[PDB]
Amino acid sequence: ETGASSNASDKNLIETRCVLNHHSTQETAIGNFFSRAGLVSIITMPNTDGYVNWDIDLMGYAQLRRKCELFTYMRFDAEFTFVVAKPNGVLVPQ
Amino acid sequence: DPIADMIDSLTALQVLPTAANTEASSHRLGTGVVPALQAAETGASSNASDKNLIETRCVLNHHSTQETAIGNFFSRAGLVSIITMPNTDGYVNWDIDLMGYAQLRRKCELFTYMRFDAEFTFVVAKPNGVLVPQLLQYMYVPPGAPKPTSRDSFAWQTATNPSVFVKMTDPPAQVSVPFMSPASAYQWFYDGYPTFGEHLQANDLDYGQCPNNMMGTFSIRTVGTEKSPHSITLRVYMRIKHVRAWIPRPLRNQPYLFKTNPNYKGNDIKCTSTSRDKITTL
Amino acid sequence: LLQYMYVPPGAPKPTSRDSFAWQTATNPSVFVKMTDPPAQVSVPFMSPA
Amino acid sequence: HENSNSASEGSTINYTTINYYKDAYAASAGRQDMSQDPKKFTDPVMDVIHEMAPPLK
Amino acid sequence: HENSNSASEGSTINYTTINYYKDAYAASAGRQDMSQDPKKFTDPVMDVIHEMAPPLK
Amino acid sequence: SDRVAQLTIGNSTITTQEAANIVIAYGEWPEYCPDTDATAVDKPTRPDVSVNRFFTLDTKSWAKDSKGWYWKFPDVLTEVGVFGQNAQFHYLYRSGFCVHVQCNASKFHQGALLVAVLPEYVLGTIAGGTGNENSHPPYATTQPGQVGAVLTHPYVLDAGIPLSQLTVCPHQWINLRTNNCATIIVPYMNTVPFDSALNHCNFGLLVIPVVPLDFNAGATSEIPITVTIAPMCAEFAGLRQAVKQ
Amino acid sequence: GIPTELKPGTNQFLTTDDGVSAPILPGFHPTPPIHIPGEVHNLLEICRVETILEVNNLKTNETTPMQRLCFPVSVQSKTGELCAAFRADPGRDGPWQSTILGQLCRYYTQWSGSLEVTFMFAGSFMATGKMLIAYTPPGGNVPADRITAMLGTHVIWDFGLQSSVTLVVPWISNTHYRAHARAGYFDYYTTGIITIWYQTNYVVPIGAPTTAYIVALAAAQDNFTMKLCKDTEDIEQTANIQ
Amino acid sequence: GIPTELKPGTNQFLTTDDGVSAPILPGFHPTPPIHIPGEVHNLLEICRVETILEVNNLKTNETTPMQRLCFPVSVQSKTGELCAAFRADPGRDGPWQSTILGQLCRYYTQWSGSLEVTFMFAGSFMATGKMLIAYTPPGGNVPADRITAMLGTHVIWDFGLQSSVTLVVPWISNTHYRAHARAGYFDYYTTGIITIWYQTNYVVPIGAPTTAYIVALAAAQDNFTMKLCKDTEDIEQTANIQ
Amino acid sequence: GIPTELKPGTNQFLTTDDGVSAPILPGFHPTPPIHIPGEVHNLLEICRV
Amino acid sequence: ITAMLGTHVIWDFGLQSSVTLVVPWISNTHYRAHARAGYFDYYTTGII
Ligand SMILES: CCCCCCCCCCCCC/C=C/[C@H](O)[C@H](N)CO
Ligand SMILES: CCCCCCCCCCCCC/C=C/[C@H](O)[C@H](N)CO
Repeated sequence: ETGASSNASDKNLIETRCVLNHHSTQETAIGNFFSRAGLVSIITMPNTDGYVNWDIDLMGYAQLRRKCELFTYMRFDAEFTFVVAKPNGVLVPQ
Repeated sequence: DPIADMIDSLTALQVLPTAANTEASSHRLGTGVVPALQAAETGASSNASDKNLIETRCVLNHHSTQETAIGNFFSRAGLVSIITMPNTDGYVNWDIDLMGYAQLRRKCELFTYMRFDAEFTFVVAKPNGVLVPQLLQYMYVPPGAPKPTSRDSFAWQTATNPSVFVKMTDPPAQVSVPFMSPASAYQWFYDGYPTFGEHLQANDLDYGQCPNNMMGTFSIRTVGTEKSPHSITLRVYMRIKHVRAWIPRPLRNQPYLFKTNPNYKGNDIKCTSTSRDKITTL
Repeated sequence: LLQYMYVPPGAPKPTSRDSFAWQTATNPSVFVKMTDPPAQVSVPFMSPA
Repeated sequence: HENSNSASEGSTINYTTINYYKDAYAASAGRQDMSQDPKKFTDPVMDVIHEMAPPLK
Repeated sequence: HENSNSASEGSTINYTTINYYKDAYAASAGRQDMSQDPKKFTDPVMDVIHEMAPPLK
Repeated sequence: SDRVAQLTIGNSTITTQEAANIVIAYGEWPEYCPDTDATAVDKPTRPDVSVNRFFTLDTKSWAKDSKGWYWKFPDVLTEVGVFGQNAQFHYLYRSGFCVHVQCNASKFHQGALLVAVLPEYVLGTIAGGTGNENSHPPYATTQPGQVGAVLTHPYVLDAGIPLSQLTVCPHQWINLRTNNCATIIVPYMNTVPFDSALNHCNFGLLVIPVVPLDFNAGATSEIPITVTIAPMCAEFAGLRQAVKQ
Repeated sequence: GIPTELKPGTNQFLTTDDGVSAPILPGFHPTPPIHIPGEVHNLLEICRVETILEVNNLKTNETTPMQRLCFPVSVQSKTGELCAAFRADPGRDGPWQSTILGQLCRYYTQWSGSLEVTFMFAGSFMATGKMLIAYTPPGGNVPADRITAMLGTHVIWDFGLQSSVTLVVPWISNTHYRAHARAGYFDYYTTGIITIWYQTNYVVPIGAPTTAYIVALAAAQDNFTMKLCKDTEDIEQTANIQ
Repeated sequence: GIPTELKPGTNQFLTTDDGVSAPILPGFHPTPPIHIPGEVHNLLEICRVETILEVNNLKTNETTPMQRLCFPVSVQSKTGELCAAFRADPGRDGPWQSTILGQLCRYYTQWSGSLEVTFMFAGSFMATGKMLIAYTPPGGNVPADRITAMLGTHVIWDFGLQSSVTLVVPWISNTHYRAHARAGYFDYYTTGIITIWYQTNYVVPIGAPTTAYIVALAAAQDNFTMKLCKDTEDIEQTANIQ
Repeated sequence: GIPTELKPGTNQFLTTDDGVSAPILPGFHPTPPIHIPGEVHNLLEICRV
Repeated sequence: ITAMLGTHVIWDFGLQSSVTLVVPWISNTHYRAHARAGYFDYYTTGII
């Protein structure tokens, strides 16, 4: 009821041995959790006059949206990659 | 202390960059000293040398032992997979099992345990070897992650899964893969069952299957929403780097039949040697 | 796409286009395209003498 | 400075390695260590056998 | 010398960064800092609770 | 005078007067798990006398056309003594072994046995003969208990690997003109510090007659082979109710 | 210029590759940061926070899902009955899905370390009782009776002025890390079974209700780690958002 | 940017090339290594281990292949007969194929160094005898009689309490390394012929059997090396695995 | 990565160009040289005969 | 297989024609009276 988590450990509940463990905590740091490129937009030019104006809203795909909404506030730099092809995946000189 | 009974390796390493020199020796006549007579029942190999059996000269040889080190023996890319997209909806989910091609399988099964980093190369073309401008995506799906069900599945958003986008007219893609077993090494031989329970005859497939070697699913697709008219053929090659190996084994003398068991054709047992007619005539 | 393989004396040589010897698990091999630049490799002195 | 995450931390030799990334498993293989202990496969017996003595006297 | 314009000036570790431009936000991510303060989410109480004492006496 | 030997551990003693050396497998003695290699946090139990003692199994009969026998470890001892009770009440186990194989005959008999230890001895089948069936060995074959099983194709060791290079493993010979026993001390070999005793077998012991048994009519034709084994540094952890398999 | 050669891996886009890309705004400077409370640096700070375990995850509870957060305890006629039973696997489907530890485990492939389950009694002041909360290592199913279940790791909980108890689930495994348990070959990675039994009865006087409820909370210990970050399987997207 | 030029060898994939490739998992750390017995660092540690030589590799032995591991010795009527004869080529087809040295030689092109063959007598205690084991350098075929064969390197073996003898095959070659011998031009690289003869008879009393067997074991010496690692010719794959 | 520009002379094969190419055999060591009489280092030694 | 669970010795025939089985003092009391059929089977030593 105090709002605090439990502070009981292994050594106070059972009889333990000595374990010297070297398991790293590097991968669960939030820099490693977020530095992965995920899809934020799919833009198509079938919009038949050869241009699209897309209003930037990156909350349209559920996988990166659920990762970012674990927190309330976030401050970061970004890196955007533009993978372009035909609707069937073929590439042309254009 | 009132209770008195509660008070309470053989060999080492050495750097040998070259093979051993030969010393000069002369004749020897006498009793008691017999270096040529051995005892193979002790389990030890023979310790007799050149200089104790014949008269030798001095040879200073500089033959290097670098190429037979297991780092040089294993750091060669060999084929582990061939994946085809004729599987007619534009994607393949391939369960990662690298024991499907006999040349790299026999090299790795010389040892029982192995711990290494890998390097994977993806050589992609058409089934006749021609290349077209075509965009592809390779995704690694770890065990527990959702695998794609179609070409336009949500799992291709790859927000946390590692993914490579590549073209067919590009050079082949290369990635580095770490050691990712939950144990301390990969084992090619696991004598036992993974789970508890009764072991009936209908569940005999479970014998020999180690989940510490199961690494997940490798998925490929053509990127666009619409169907591609090109057939795909992907060949995967693996180099083994930063390797450690334990417990050498007999090398296999029978042809492989299946990917997960040491089963052999029992009607044609191959002899390890080439036969001849008489023991006295070569 | 082409593949060049060096087969040392004693090694199995390929008998067809889909032979098992093209798995090149220990033999040195080069994969190259025809529209690429020409391939270059370095070869040591490999005589028994 | 790198993450020290390589499959083998030994038998790669002092230095003699090349890397361009922050992960140590991305590095090249380098030249191998030439250490070897053959006597734990050839003479793994409790009482040592001398070469010139009769081995079962 | 760079423009000091990066989203985070902390938790990127000493050095361990690569850049080829005059803007600091163009740099790579580097290896992360392994600092953590778990006790402001687990024990955020005014009077501290010892492990062995009864927590509501 | 190193042909005589005495092995005393626990409340048991083996004496032999016609012996070779003792083989210590890979040059390593069995040990308890150190704190740097351990991962489980609960304190393990070490009974130290009631489990570290010599255990004698059933006895085979060497005939003139015997193929060979194998045993699986520690499957041979999971129903025997206080070791078999600690292996059922606990989830994790770790120990080394001292294997001793006995076979005596007269000075007018001849024959040679190869006694080898092969870790992770995974068995195969004949795949239906023609090679088309994906057959698997039954549970009585992969874990035969303290009785053991017979090899069907000893030339390929029932696994597709030849007998002729089984001596790359820790081994001894029992040559009937030279010695009557073989002794191998095996450490704990696994990719994990502890493992299950009912689900996993660390190594297999193989006893194969390479030179067949021969004698003239009138001599003793009942030549038996006995296996006696001892755990060395047995540890147990993960205590829960008894599970037999 | 300088002689160079291009290697395999040229012109590929690896989504987890960390490099330097060209900036779009020269001379730009961001808004200065102010101090905001509650900064997170590592996901293991969130994993140590206790969140509610859904032990009462029944098929009859799906239309009234607020009842899945508490399970009942009542006056018994026979002795030694079990109240509840669930697996200790945090990444498996079941009661651990409702925790923030069991949700952040789904973003990783392997885990290691000790766990903790806290049970909080929400009955009257006038109610008394004793419970036996046991943790069984792998090897069997749910124990049949109380005398089988107490052979493993257990704690005896007495109701009183301290309304909570902690059952620590210690790391007892063969491997250093555990993948997520699943039906099939991946039952090799199972953790075990947590059961709760009646040590004595739930005793109550006249005028106080004969049924109370227990809330179970779960977190991780300070030796807990995760590795091999991957995609989760809880969110999906079949239809287009907006 | 920096002026560069691309050279030949660009965009090739050489399978034996050693370089740096991009990692897929940032911040990943492996499982820590534990101590496992029996670590190998060099393949020459395995080549010094004695394994069984299949001297009795007859065409009549192919359906009972356990008889290929031992060859007989019996009571003779005439003197000076030969018991067996085989080549000393470890990489050639024949008796050396069944050894782990003759199997690891097949992964390399050239070899150098001295060899050793150990013969172990598996008869009765009451059996006596003397054998002559000779090694002949190249130049001829199998010697016709015993007085021709003893002109080379030989050892006279007396049966007794030590049941084994070692014939060392010394490195006597023109080149520093030998390629594997073969019918054709590659008979330039032949090593020679090992023959075993009766020095005296196999003598036996009444009541002990008149035929015994010898097991031959073979390994390499400490001046043994191999070079030019290549594909082996022992395994094949015509049909698809699984 | 590092900003670069490709110059003329790219993807050409000049037969007299001296450069570094990729080796095919890692860890290979040649046969040691012995002393042979009559070594030539320069073609002007032959021209004086 | 039941009898070897106690104190035992394995005896090999050879040039030494004798072996010794030591029967160690394993008792509850410090002294033993002589065993007999009845109440005095409390003082029994065991079976060889
Ligand atoms: C040629 C360069 C084109 C790339 C321009 C990209 C600039 C846009 C970067 C915005 C960074 C994220 C800002 C917030 C995104 C989300 O949509 C909002 N939170 C909406 O809720
Ligand atoms: C985009 C990157 C895709 C590449 C992902 C590759 C990860 C898989 C690496 C596994 C390393 C070998 C693990 C064991 C392989 C064998 O199949 C097992 N031993 C089966 O017996």
